[PDB]
Amino acid sequence: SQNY
Amino acid sequence: PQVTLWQRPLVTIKIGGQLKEALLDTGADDTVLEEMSLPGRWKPKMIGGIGGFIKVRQYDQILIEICGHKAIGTVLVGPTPVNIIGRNLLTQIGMTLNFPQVTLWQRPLVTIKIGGQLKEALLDTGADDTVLEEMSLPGRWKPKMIGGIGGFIKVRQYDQILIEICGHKAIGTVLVGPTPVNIIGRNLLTQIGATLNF
Repeated sequence: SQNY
Repeated sequence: PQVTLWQRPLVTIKIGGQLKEALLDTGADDTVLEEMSLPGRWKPKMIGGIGGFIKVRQYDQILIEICGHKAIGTVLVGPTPVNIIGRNLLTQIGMTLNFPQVTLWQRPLVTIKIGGQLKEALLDTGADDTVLEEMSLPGRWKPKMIGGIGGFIKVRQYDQILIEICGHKAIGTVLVGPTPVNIIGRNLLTQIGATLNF
């Protein structure tokens, strides 16, 4: 997951 | 130093007398750090991102050392899942994106073509994946959740998708969902030979  | 994006662009930073690791994030307008002890006063503030919004404490005029390079600016401290160095500080250390060199005084936007449609997207070194706002895409997809600064969002995952980023072709996974902005992550950035230089 995640994404910045 | 030049850095490729096959791995997360992590750097060592010193702030408030403490050493930490942070992600060089071209997709971030500002710098947000996990909870930590910082001197002086701050101001309440809310910032957005994928997942939603989070409340942070805004510290201005803070001295920060990013891999040896000194910079002074605003740092936000809050419930962020990863420490990220945003453009407000990346510009201070002469950070540029190369793939066609690009400074970071402005959001590094690009024109992309996917699913036969033209769109604008943000080159995001802080994102592992590529996430696009709801759109019509051909083929089958699989349910998937991804996290971000404000939490998590449900997205549709499409594999083997052909995408053109500023004329450069790449094929990879594209996630479609409730993202506040279209972001091109490292899975695709590596294919267009993107590098960070500072």
